[PDB]
Amino acid sequence: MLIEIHMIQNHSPANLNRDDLGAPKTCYFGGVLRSRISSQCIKRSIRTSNDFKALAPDIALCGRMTVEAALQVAHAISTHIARPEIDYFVAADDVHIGESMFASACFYKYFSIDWEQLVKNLKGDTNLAAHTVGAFLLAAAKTNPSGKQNSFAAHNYPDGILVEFKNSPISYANAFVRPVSVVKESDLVEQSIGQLSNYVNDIRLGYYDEQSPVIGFWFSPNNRYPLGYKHSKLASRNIGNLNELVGAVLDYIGGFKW
Amino acid sequence: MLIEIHMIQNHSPANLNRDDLGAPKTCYFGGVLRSRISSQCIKRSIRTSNDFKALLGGVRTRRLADLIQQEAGETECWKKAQEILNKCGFTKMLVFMSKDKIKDLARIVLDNSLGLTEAAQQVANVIAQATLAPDIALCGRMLEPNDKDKDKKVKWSNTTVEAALQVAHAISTHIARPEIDYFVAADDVPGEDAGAGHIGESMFASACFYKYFSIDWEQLVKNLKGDTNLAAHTVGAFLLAAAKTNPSGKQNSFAAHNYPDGILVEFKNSPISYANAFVRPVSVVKESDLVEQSIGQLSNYVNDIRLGYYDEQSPVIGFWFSPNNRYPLGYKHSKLASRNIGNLNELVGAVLDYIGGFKWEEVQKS
Amino acid sequence: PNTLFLRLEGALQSWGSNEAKFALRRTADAPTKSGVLGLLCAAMGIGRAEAADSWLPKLANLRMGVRIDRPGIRWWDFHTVGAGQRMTLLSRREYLADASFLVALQGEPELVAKLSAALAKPVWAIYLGRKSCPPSRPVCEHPPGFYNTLEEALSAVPLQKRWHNEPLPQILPCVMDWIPGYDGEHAPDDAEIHYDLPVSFPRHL
RNA sequence: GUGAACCGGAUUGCCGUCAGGAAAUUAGGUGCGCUUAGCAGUAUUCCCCACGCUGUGGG
Repeated sequence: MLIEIHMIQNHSPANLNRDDLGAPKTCYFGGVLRSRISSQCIKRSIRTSNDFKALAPDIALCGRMTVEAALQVAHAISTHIARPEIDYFVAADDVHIGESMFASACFYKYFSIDWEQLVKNLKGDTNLAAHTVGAFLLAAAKTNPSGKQNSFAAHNYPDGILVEFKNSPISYANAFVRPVSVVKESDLVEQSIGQLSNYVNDIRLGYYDEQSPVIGFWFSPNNRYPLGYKHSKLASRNIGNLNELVGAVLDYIGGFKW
Repeated sequence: MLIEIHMIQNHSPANLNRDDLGAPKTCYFGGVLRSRISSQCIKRSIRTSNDFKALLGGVRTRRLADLIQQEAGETECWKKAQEILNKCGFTKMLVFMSKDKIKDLARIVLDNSLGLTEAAQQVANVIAQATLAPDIALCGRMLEPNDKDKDKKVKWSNTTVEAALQVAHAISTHIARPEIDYFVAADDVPGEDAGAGHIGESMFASACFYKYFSIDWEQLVKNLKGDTNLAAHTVGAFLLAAAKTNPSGKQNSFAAHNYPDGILVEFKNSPISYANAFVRPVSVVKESDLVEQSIGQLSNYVNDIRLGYYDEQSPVIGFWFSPNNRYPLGYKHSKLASRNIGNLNELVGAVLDYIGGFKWEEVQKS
Repeated sequence: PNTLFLRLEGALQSWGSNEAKFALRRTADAPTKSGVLGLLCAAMGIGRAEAADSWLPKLANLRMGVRIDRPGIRWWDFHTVGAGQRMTLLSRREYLADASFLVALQGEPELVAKLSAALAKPVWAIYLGRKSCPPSRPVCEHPPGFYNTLEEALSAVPLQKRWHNEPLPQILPCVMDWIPGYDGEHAPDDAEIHYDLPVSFPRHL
């Protein structure tokens, strides 16, 4: 089976990843410039952390040197236009001007784990696989990339975690095909969830038949920026707790708990 | 465990940090312009504060030669001493180490009649071993020598010190409103004078700043070795200084010595910030003011985070400090904090008691 | 049904070229048959050692047809390897940004139908050349049909835009394999060779 | 399982010292809101119910 996880976030003025020349890395999509984060940072930010460490466990998830790992991750992107800035600093003597660059943007995270692959890689063990599923969920939710923390303490928590069980692996990058601007009645985050929710609002009416529908468990911080900002039932259940979300996922698939 | 400190402060028209062209620093958050004060400015103002003076035992500078020269009656420690200096591998780069070590060990090694390489290596080991200071533990250190123009025989040891404090750039809770001041300079004696006048342009702004501090207790304790009373004293003095110190910018022209109207202290196991509550700029309405609206938005964000991520195996508590209980966070019904205080000394006391059996007077001895 | 239609769409994708022997990895301007066949081998659930045994030639014998809806952008990334561990290795990886492709494979009807059925639910994961490029549009979005020529099969599929406005390219890039035709008929002046013929999972011709 | 899988550009930084926008000014000269009426000497009081061929009771 496929367990798709999606994530929308906003970040403070910082430099979470810079290139060889000292600039925040960029990309191209939606016809405009987009600030970026690598996948090889977000992986190994999830990994080798003191939080993730909770038949060799986690090696089935993350292989090393025909292991056939069952953890797949997408690439980060922006949800609007990028804006670079330059900081001018001097050094005192207590007894020359440089330049440092920073930007603020909205980014995305994706996770997907193959349950059958995880169980088979455990020599038939399924309870250990379920425990690994819970551990990965908790660690990914409770970790951030290790960027310039001591100067730019950018530690915003994710503003959305969406869980699906589609038959085919598909990412929702086609929501922000247009830049997301600001109006007097809204901010970035409230516009970000709505247009991603617009993608779920479409498609389902003119795509895969209801004979084999797709369910999901939604997670949001205290039901703010609600997935489906209306009375629509696009989400089977909206959850405001991480442990409750893990328990719901465990109940649906394997049947288990925490 | 990890100590967190949040602040909500309002400032009078001032220019505390400025860029190359002479304008207050600005940034972009949420698609709207915001004022900012740099983190380096805050760190420097805290480091040289009157409340941090008892724990100021380190120097970062490039005049290492003039320090040894002052610790000698013989005037023959100037040159070649600057060559012991100019060979450990130093282009007049700024060096950081404990002050108490240089004025003894550099004098005891430099003044002896020995070889250049041996003395240089001894001083290099002295510098790489001089980490015993609170500011070095807080603001960290990296020291790299120049391998292109260094002695091929000398060798450097580990000199990387991990910092134990993270300070975020001050970010205004609302939109940025820059201003321009037109000034003239007068001549005392009357006469023909100039023409249209030497009109200058000074830029300034006023904003409500959301400040965000974080002190990691375990790393600071490890950095200060087995001693823990010294670490507790450092934490208490640092909190006091942060509460009662301001950047020393254009202060002789703008005496913006305001103190924060709200402090929230939370003890967490993972870094948490509340800067996303201001992605929507604050607009002033005829009821309430900027500070109260900012505190209300902060309370909304904190209770949202709490009713979001929560764990039973690791509970957290907080104290909300407003002077004499004038600005409540959980104003309607919510008791997000547990031991609300209207005093800052009692805030230090509660923090120290949560840390351990530390009383302030007990730790004011190291 | 003679051909099945597949879509390769996402934020990024990669189709490596023969110019990858060092830390600098490069790509091509169009998908190669080797990558498509590897995707299919993943789709039907065959390992890297079983594909070489009487499984790849059947897929290679089918005709090649690919349509490019829009051009892409190559982008250089400063990937670093082995930092803080032992084996700091440095490398550069290039990616194609804002591009999409349509996959067409003409031949036997049974093989095409089986490929579409396995594409409805691949046994393993499916991606865009690299694990760090997930698909954006469904691969089985476009059901198979009956056609005579590859050009008609590729031009029958319409072009879908993203919003009401936006400029469109006036050239629709399409790529096909060179049909031998009658016995003989040496290759023309404008004949191109790619080192992308899968023989094993590496060996290419 | 795709010229692919296993993959962190990382650590180090006060823009600081100085400044009167100042000297001089009437918004003044012109205008009707005017013609009109019992809270009272009546000829069905808007609806409902009971008792008679007008007297009680409710809105």
